[PDB]
Amino acid sequence: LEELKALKARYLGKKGLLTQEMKGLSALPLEERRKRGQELNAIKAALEAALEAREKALEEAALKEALERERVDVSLPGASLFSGGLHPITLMERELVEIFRALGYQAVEGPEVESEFFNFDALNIPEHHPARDMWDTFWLTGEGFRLEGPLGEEVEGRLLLRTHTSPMQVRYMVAHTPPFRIVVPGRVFRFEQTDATHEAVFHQLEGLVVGEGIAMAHLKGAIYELAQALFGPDSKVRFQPVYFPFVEPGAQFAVWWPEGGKWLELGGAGMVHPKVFQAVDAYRERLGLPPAYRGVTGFAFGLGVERLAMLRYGIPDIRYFFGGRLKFLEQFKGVL
Amino acid sequence: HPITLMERELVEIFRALGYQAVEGPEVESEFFNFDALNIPEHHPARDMWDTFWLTGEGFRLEGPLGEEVEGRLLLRTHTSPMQVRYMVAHTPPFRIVVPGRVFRFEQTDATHEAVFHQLEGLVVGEGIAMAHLKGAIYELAQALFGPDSKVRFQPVYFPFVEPGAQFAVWWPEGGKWLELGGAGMVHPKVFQAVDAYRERLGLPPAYRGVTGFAFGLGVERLAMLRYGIPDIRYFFGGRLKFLEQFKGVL
Amino acid sequence: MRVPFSWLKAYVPELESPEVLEERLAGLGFETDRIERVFPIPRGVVFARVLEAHPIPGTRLKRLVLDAGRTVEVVSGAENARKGIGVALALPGTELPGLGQKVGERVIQGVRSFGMALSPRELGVGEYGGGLLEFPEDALPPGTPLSEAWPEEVVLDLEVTPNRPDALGLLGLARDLHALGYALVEPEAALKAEALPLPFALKVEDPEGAPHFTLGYAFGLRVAPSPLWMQRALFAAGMRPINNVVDVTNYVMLERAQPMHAFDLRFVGEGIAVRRAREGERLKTLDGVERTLHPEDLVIAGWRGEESFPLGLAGVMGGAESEVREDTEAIALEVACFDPVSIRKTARRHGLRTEASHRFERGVDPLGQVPAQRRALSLLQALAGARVAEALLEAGSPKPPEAIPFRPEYANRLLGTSYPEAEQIAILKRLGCRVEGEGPTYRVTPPSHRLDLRLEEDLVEEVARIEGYETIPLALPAFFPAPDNRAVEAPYRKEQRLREVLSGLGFQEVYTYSFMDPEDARRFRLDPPRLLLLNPLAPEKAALRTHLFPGLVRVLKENLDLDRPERALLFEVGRVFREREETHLAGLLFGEGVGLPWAKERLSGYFLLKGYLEALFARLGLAFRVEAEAFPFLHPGVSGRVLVEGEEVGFLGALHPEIAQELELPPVHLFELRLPLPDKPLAFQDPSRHPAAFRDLAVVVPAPTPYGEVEALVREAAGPYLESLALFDLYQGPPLPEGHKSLAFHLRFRHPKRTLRDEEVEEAVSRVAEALRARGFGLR
Amino acid sequence: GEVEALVREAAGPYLESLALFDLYQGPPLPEGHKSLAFHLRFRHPKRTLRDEEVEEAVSRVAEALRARGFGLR
RNA sequence: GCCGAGGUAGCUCAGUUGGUAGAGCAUGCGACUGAAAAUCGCAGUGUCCGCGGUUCGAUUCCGCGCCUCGGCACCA
Ligand SMILES: Nc1ncnc2c1ncn2[C@@H]1O[C@H](COP(=O)(O)OC[C@@H](N)Cc2ccccc2)[C@@H](O)[C@H]1O
Ligand SMILES: Nc1ncnc2c1ncn2[C@@H]1O[C@H](COP(=O)(O)OC[C@@H](N)Cc2ccccc2)[C@@H](O)[C@H]1O
Ligand SMILES: [Mg+2]
Repeated sequence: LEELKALKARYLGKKGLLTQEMKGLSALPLEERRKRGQELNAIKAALEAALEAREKALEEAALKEALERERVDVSLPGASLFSGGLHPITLMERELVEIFRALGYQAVEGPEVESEFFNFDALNIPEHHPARDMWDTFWLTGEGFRLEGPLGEEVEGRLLLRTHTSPMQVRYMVAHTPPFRIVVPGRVFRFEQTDATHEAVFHQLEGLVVGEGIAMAHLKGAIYELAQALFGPDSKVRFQPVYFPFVEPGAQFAVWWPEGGKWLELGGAGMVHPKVFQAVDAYRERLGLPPAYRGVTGFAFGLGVERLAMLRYGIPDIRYFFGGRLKFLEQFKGVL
Repeated sequence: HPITLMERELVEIFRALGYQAVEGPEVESEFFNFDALNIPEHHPARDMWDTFWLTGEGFRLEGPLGEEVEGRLLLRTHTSPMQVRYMVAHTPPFRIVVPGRVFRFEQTDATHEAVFHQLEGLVVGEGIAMAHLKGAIYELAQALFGPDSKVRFQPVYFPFVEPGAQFAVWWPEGGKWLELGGAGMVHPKVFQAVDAYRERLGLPPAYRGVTGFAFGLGVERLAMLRYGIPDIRYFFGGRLKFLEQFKGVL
Repeated sequence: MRVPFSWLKAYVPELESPEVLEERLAGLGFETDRIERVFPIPRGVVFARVLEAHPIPGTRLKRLVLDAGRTVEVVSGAENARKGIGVALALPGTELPGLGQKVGERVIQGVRSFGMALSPRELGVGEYGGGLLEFPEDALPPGTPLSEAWPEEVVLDLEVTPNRPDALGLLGLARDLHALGYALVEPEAALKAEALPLPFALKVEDPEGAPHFTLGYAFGLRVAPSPLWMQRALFAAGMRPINNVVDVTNYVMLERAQPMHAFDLRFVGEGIAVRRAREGERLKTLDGVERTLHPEDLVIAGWRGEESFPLGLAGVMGGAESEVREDTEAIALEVACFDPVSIRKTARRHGLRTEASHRFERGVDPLGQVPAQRRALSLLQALAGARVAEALLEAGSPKPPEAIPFRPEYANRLLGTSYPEAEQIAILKRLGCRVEGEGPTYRVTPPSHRLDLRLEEDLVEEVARIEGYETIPLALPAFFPAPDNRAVEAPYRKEQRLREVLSGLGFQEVYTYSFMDPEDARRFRLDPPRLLLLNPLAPEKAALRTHLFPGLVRVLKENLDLDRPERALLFEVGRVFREREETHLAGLLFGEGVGLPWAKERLSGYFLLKGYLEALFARLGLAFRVEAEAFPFLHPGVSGRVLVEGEEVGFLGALHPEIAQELELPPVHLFELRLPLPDKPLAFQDPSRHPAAFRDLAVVVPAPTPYGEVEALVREAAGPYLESLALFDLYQGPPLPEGHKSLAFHLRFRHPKRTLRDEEVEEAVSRVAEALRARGFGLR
Repeated sequence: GEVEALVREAAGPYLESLALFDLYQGPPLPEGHKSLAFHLRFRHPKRTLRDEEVEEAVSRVAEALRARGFGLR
């Protein structure tokens, strides 16, 4: 109600003012005894009593309605905004990448639809290749499709779906020059019947460290670091010889899982093979770029994401990731 | 907040070099902020920082090993005390960067605050050289201003680093040398104060046969130059019209 | 420190240019804040010789007759204007920097003043303007242009770090430029002493304050103004010439960073006594300032018979009375090393900062006194034609610096350099060290003046710098970190993710001064701060914050006042103080709410926030629920605590109305948890592929009951096979008792291996109705 | 989309915000029509602004709103 | 720890032959709308830093201590 009880400031102001500052002000100071004090008084006797009274009056009138009215069952469900989440494959990948990032590795990705040149040939896996059977290639057919190589040039060859991310080794090298450390995550496709620990579409993680002075000791150090970061100080790695046409001193590695007392076989590894360096530089000439991998050496490694994820998040079956079940996914909302 | 966007990027930059990101307390003891850092009383060199002294009974400040640390309470005038704390806690080799808000007593202006953020970098280990300190900054430089960047080291003094230095990074896209922070090889007496403190806590010495470098930079100033904020008093200002500007720096 | 290029170039003859010197001093450890040309003196100013100074009757002015080649007169009110001195005569038609309008013939109190005799301010050589410059009467031939004997100078402004008090003296600074290979020229104080007794005695009573105290004796003095080179030099360094004696003291001081002071013997009495001021004693220093003395002040006193009086505030500033003037013939020269702390204390106790105290605080050569005495005594003999005595008066025997074990192998190890041993030893020797070694670890003993060289690391620094930090190569260390360092950065990545996640939903981050206004303790109804300040920037910033919202809210008011945000969802992560420093997360909602820019239907307030928050921990996969709790700063009607994973950690509600009213603010909501948030380890759990038997069921409950207790009970007895739950509606209407409400839940059961029969669900839906009764609730 | 695009456009540089606080397709309006009520907001960098300036703008917005083919309740 | 200047309505701020404690957006009921806006009267949240004075509503003399600044002395 005071809204007016306020405006009354001029209702009492000007009006009352029509007594002093409105009745000969060029002589008012020569009249000061009583009359001026009449207002000096009322001007104070009113402003304080009035203006404040009405205030505190409502200051305890409005603030009173609320205190009483507003009563909520706080513990009552509230607005239902949505709450996102990230796929388990990503949670893992991210952590793997953050793990290698700390070692100085760069994270770059490549295409899923490759050419027989980058997936096999440049990797030393010629035709009818006996060793070309660990991957069960998905062949493609498509006219009007423009696959493009490293230097944005149109790359030719029989199109297909990369059977591993290793082709990013060949691509990234014709593009950049050493020294460098790269890890290239990615979805790969193979032709094999699926089961509890197998898929036809899964993810790997390449690691390529080229440079003069690079040794297998360095390859072993990386895995030793991958191991620690993933299973703590009480972890350890195991390297055993194995074959890949693109790494001569080849190896397969396993990390020791303390909290489970079991050796897990993570991926392949080894020192980059002489002919991959040859295929790279060789490809560069074709593109008029000077050779760069002539005086260097380097190591590569590639691991199965899902399998690490599985063991890492406890998912019993590998066919869950690409399943699509919201009841499955939502489970990981919070892995950081 | 812009301070965070920056900090994050700085941390991601050093993370890639193998550095660990740990934080320390804002309310320190005169022991970790000055003494263990070689800045005794009436210290002529104890005047680059204008200490904020505190007063509080019932307040429980706690040192590294969760023990109750004694001494005259205050607000850390730099993050460097995290150098002393982290060393009595862990053992070398290691690489650490410890971001954090620091407080100083100085009139504010366009490029000054009383409350601002720094970023420590401590790399202890046998075989560590100043060449390694210079390499880090050279990397900090690149990541921040591209291949055409370069660093500049000039002698300067700090009681806690003997071969001391101040460094600047070359900003191509602006053709100007920016003075980022201090640096240098950890001083012999800091290693001494650390191990010395450990005994007191019954831990074996660990920094006897090692050497190491530290560096500390001003976040805001880097931020400012990095995001173009003309005045440093904007960060802690509170203006939503200012903040919202950075919604999207990634 | 002002460094007059040419003054330096006198010790370091071959310096390239002011530019190069700055480049050089840069690499040496000193950066120049600025560089500047200083003595532009027009051709119009000449040297003149005051033949006679005639007082203009009736005035306070003087008619000066000057030999300015030809004879001229000039009027001047300068007290110091007298016969027999030289002056800087600005001829009519001269453009002066210091007073810009063109000088000319002007009649004053009856005399055709031919131009005017300048003063320090008027010539632009100093800020002083209370007298004319006073040149040696025979300085130059009357009439020669002044510049011809006072060339434009260049002054560098050098930052001299505390570890280089030897550098507060150009001869010291010079010694560094020398090590870079620059020829060094030390002045050779050429004394012609006389073996005779000193008319006074020394009696150091506080050897603790005056570790080393020497007095000199120069007599038969002829006090007069300094030659131009001296006056020019002092001015470029920021100081104003005063005469013969006094000037040489200041000159030397700047040269070798050794403050000294000539006491007039007329006042010295029997001898000089270095003691502490007698709590009470008064002293009127040079600045004209009459002061009282704190019994802790180290005084330079004199005694007469059984008397004792102060003559100067030791190490800080001399006394006004005994200063040398024109009528003085003999002095007692003070050249000592005073306790750095004593000076520091005293200097500040009296709010004084002199070139003297500044150096005595930072540090003086513990053994550079005597060489200094000769330099001064020599000069006095050459400019004041003094007759210097042969013996000094020493008090204290400082011990030369000790040896430092120096291995050039380690220097190169610690630097990552491979400087040949030879270059190292060479350098060290140029900086004045004594390298008494055979190899591999030498015995390097530094110069008395290097206070910053005690350790072998100190020495290695000397190589890096003299060799050039730019010569230390780049590198990158490679190693496996010690095990107790693994994962040390979890705490960090955790909180960071947090922020990042918040910034996700829609919260705008905000940083707020750690400071707190003691008043807000009452203004927001909180407990007073435990940690306060002994030096607050302002009482408003007197204490250390105990909560994050007082600030979050304030930044709101401040927003709505500069701009009027129609709405705002904010958050802040910061350190709070109270018993223990602890990290907190704070939020704040306010405004219309979330809805459609048009359609009035808005979604907001308390439940909007609890909305986001539930959505939040949802993302983090953490248990969250609120349970009404009284919080002195929240509407009693809307106020509870927050429960993360079961453990309480903060609160969520609306700001207390009474408060909003004071800060003249609308309604507002907030919360403030404590970090780090609980950590729930994840346990994967295969979800059954068998259909979930689900059924609805309302529960008539009394209006006062909280939805929290209801659900807690339903879910509880709802059985294990219970998948979901949910509250699809709350009804407080007609077909229900008085003060009651019904909660309709959408339950859902499910079995892992096989489907379930309704006979099982009932045996459960029932178990829920039974406890719903045993307690005291209905079931519509 | 077209409405706002036009309003903001001619709304002048000094225009800070804009906003659509309500869309009305009702009675006091022609057939097959609707009104869009915008909450504009202008602002000057160095000093305050006089309503004589805003009008010279609020108007420029009404003129193009007509040259085009829209009304202005 | 010295000279000298400012510190007044959700905000930006001039000011002083004083009736103006206010002007410029902005803000509070009737009533023009469904809901607003450009509108006409009707009005002032204002301790014109805080403790104390100052005329008939005080900002200003005037007292000391406080938020702000230049210079100064240090040196971030
Ligand atoms: N169907 C599937 N489902 C899940 N993970 C699978 C998989 N097929 C393969 N993997 C994972 O993929 C990893 C590597 O694939 P593999 O074909 O064995 O080697 C592939 C090479 N491209 C890796 C390599 C790179 C560089 C140097 C040496 C080796 C395996 O260790 C395995 O854990
Ligand atoms: N008021 C302020 N506002 C913004 N940035 C500031 C600041 N005060 C200082 N800084 C920044 O803080 C940086 C370092 O602080 P400063 O006090 O100069 O050295 C501080 C040492 N703690 C750093 C150091 C660590 C390890 C080895 C050597 C040095 C500066 O380079 C500057 O850019
Ligand atoms: Mg040194």
